Amino acid sequence: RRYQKSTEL
Amino acid sequence: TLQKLLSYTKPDVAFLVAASFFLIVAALGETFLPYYTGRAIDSIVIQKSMDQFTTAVVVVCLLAIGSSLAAGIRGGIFTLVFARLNIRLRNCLFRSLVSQETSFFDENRTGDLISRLTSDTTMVSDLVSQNINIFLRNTVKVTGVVVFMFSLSWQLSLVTFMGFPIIMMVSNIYGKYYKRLSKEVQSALARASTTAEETISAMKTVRSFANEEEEAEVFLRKLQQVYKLNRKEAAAYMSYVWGSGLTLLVVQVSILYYGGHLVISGQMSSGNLIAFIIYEFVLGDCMESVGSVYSGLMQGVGAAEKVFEFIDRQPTMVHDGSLAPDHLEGRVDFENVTFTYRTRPHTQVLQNVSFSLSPGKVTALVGPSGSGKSSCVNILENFYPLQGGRVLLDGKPIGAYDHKYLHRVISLVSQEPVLFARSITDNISYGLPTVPFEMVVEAAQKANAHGFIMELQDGYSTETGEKGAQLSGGQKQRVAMARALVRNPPVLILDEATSALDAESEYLIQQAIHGNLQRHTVLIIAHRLSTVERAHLIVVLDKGRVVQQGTHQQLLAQGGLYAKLVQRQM
Amino acid sequence: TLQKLLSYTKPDVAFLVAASFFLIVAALGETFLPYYTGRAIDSIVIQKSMDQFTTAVVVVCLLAIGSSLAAGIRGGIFTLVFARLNIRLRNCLFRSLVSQETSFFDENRTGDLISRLTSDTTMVSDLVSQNINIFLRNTVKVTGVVVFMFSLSWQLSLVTFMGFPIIMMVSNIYGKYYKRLSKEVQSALARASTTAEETISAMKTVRSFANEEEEAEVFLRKLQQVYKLNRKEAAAYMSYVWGSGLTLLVVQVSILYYGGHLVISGQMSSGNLIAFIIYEFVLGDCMESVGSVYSGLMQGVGAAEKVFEFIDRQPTMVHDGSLAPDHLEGRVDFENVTFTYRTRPHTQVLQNVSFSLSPGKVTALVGPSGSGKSSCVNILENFYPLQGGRVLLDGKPIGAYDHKYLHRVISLVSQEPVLFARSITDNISYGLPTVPFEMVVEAAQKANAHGFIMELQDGYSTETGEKGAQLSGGQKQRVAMARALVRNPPVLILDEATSALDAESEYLIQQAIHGNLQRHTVLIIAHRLSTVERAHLIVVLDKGRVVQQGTHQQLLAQGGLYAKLVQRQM
Ligand SMILES: CC(C)CCC[C@@H](C)[C@H]1CC[C@H]2[C@@H]3CC=C4C[C@@H](OC(=O)CCC(=O)O)CC[C@]4(C)[C@H]3CC[C@]12C
Ligand SMILES: CC(C)CCC[C@@H](C)[C@H]1CC[C@H]2[C@@H]3CC=C4C[C@@H](OC(=O)CCC(=O)O)CC[C@]4(C)[C@H]3CC[C@]12C
Ligand SMILES: CC(C)CCC[C@@H](C)[C@H]1CC[C@H]2[C@@H]3CC=C4C[C@@H](OC(=O)CCC(=O)O)CC[C@]4(C)[C@H]3CC[C@]12C
Repeated sequence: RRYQKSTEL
Repeated sequence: TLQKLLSYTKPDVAFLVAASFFLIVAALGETFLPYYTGRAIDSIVIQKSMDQFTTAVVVVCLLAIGSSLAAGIRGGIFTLVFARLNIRLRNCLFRSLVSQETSFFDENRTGDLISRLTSDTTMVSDLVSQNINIFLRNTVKVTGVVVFMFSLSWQLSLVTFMGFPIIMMVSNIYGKYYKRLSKEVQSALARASTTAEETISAMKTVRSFANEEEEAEVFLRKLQQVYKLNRKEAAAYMSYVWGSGLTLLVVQVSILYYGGHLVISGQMSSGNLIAFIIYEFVLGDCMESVGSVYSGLMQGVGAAEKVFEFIDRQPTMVHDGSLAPDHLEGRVDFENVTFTYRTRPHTQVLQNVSFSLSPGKVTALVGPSGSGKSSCVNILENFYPLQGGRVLLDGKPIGAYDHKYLHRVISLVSQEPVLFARSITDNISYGLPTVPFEMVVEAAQKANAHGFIMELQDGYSTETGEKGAQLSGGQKQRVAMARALVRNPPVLILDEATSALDAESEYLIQQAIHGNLQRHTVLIIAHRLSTVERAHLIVVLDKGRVVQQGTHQQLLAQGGLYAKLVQRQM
Repeated sequence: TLQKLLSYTKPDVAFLVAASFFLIVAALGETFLPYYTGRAIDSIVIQKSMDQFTTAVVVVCLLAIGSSLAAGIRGGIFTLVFARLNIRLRNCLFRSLVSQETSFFDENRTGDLISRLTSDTTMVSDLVSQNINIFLRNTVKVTGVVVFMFSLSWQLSLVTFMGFPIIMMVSNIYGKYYKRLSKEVQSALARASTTAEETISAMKTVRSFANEEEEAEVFLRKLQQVYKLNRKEAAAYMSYVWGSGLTLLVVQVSILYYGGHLVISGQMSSGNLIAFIIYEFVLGDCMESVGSVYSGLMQGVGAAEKVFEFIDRQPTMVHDGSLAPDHLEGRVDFENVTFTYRTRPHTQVLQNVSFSLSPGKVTALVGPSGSGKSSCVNILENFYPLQGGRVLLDGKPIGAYDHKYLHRVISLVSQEPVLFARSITDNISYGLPTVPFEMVVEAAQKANAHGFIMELQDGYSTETGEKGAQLSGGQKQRVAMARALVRNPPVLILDEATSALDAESEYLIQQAIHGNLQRHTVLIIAHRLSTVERAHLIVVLDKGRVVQQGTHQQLLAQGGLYAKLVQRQM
């Protein structure tokens, strides 16, 4: 289970 | 409010509207893709002809190419406006921030301020650039999807829309249960660690009594309590994932069964069902995405308001006074002044003090080391307003002259003279620009710092590397006193610390030239009484009340709290 | 070195093997079921009959139910093992930490150890609880799915294996370019911000020179230099997303078109292509997951090798001492002992000093008032070894006594006494088993503390709340020496701090009546020289060297540094 999503724009 | 945030994007609206336009285009492309995809699939299963040529090419070209290009240029100009927002906002905050009274700096901590600056600028720039962006993206996407659901099958859309909220409700219920229990676990572990930290903190006192293994024992007891707590939330996670899995299973299979009934009963073509379930999966994706990012957005907007409270805080006193004569006589006078700190108005650190300053002589003043001693230094630099009295220069108070001209005419040295991460030739005239090399080296030779200037690895124009950690006390003393003298002010103020590592050399220098030959009323606040023997006019006060004035032989004519201190300190 | 981590997972093998088994069966269900989903669609294209739904449900029920069941079991078991391993590591590390010598805590920090006792232990539990889990899950899943797609159609398998490396290569190289650019932007941002940080951190001087406008100028100059580069960064990001979307597009549509041609070629049923595209889909999901986890896994294993830096670390001081008589007399002596700190052996604080202490009498000592003569108290409390000479007790060296018995016999007070977040009677009856409460009452009488404790919120059973920040230091020293008196120590250590701002009658009663009227051989250090009157054996030192002894009446003759310091008090 991941905590937070990746960074994207 | 957020109207300030509204106003701080006004020169950016062209990029904003172009961004939103291209965003909406990429949205329409991404939502138009799957229905044509399903038409192509219903071709490839039912009518295995060369309409698949046509449907495949219209699937790829306009849809995929336009969506990709729109998304790309969208993200690009969003990064542009991110950069521009961060620049303008950081510049305006810092421009506003330095223009405040010193009391603001005494009240607030410093590292808090820079953390506020950097972190919150990046936070609000991320807020405008990323979160709002993808939020609008996903909302217009999901509205397009539900539009296609009401167009395709009102039956199927009604089924999935009575389904999905049940999933959302039970998942939220059991997830809140789960998260609450894990937070309790975290709290208990934090409690036990706080106990252990309090033990290890002053632990030599514990070693005085040899209690250590008992601290291990009570630590183990707390951890056993943690263990017995933890088993329950383990079972909770078990039940939560059980329920979520079984629910998604049963709703999905009901979808597939009823859709099969509809398609074999001859209601809609198969590709409609294909596109339908495709749209269900993309809907679930977008819903999970927005539910993820909403909380981060809320954190950002909560973080946003910490900036604007200081963006436009009104300073108290402005440097409205403006006067700059060509020269002066250097006549300074005190007049029944009763300053107190604004931060704690109970006390009285000053009370009704009056004395003039002789043009040319060296005025001296030493306190009893407990009362007001380092306060007139704050008066003479306009760093505060004053409660009683009024201090004038040449008849005119400090609110008459120009502020920059005031700093031009009077220098200042502290006791802990901080420097900057710059070169020496930089740091020698930190204030004054347009300086020549020869005046600087001449003053440095007058400073008697010139010795340890030249012997360095780069000598004159070396740099204060590793944040200036390559000097010592007397070094930076001589440096700062040079930094005073390079302006050549008509009035100097000198008060140094208690260490005074100069082995009587600099004092011989000033009482050789810079105490007599330099016609400046150089007021001296002195510690360690190393100069009270050699002065021109000496006073001493406690909190406003003077007990002795005159030359130091009048101080010898009445040694009351004068001779008692100097006989004490050898 | 990683076998150390094995060396603590050892008592957990049963939970481990059960977890691995259930993980395995969950993964097997997950990698099976979409092939049979394709079989169901193979029925929906051809054998649309009673055999369809039978096969469909008997697949999906068993498959999805077993999957979610095993996944739940696996999650619960890994939750349990996370809790157990975290507990064991925390207990063992904190236990081994406290038995280290005092010089460790002298050299090492404090908050670093608190980080090492909470955060990285949490991290190393997260390693074996999460990262190994999802890594093993996804690798066995990707092996299973690549086996299936290699089994179905080696042609389209070769297509995928010619395609995916191209995507991965171009994405990696363009993302590397991108990330290098963005990190350049961030580093330039920090480099620009630290200048303004330096200004705002010590702004008194620049306000004393009024150059803040120039600071804003050079600031925005730096920031303009930044955003010029940020333009290029954003353009590169645009090219990245363009290329990624375009390439994934063209490879996907090539797969689909070749699959359609091969379906009409007739050797491949539709369900084969169905399985191929779905399985390709999860593969991409699994590749995403492993690419996400690997970096955090490396982070965790990096953080892991800090707890074993100390959890097996040898103590430097033996504690074999065992002497514990029923009672003792207390002629503590010295033998020309010398001492320096273990940090720097050249910095000496003690050189060749000896003196006895007569039991049952009051004996004070003040050295040169510059040396940290509390080092003598430190060598009393056996906090360090000694270099030269020896220190004994009643003929026996202080080591050979039992450690707990030693700390039971001789008490101590510090200068700033500290306390815990326990009740005051617990804070008093601290290092000793549940001695009755009336002795605490007697101490509060003898400490003269029985009064002011009645003016608390409860009295005796009250607790020093608010993290212990509600009492003045005078009563802190009072309750501290009260903590000594309940031990009934035969020999005592007392050193009043510099303030001594209490009622001060307790000090003369300490010199005369409190302990001086009983069998309490007390050693005294003091700053307030009101104690130099009431004394028996005054010894004075300098830099760890004895100069005088005897009564202060003899020191009236040898007033050198004595009478010099008597008048230095006034
Ligand atoms: C079980 C969860 C909480 C953890 C397992 C790992 C998960 C990160 C994900 C990865 C992909 C997910 C799967 C994506 C595919 C779907 C198919 C779905 O099958 C249903 O019949 C829907 C119709 C169909 O897909 O045919 C059941 C859930 C499942 C296996 C999902 C279950 C959870 C999975 C395995
Ligand atoms: C986080 C996002 C990426 C979702 C993660 C899971 C997906 C990677 C997987 C899991 C289940 C998959 C879906 C299972 C159902 C199928 C139906 C399938 O329709 C059939 O292929 C039509 C027949 C044909 O194409 O000829 C299209 C792909 C799709 C949506 C799959 C697309 C990829 C999905 C969503
Ligand atoms: C709107 C974008 C900029 C951000 C939204 C999140 C994206 C990272 C994800 C979410 C859903 C994804 C899409 C889901 C549908 C697929 C269809 C897929 O079609 C494939 O080419 C095979 C089918 C075909 O040949 O058309 C192409 C990628 C795409 C658009 C995915 C591209 C990446 C998307 C948009």
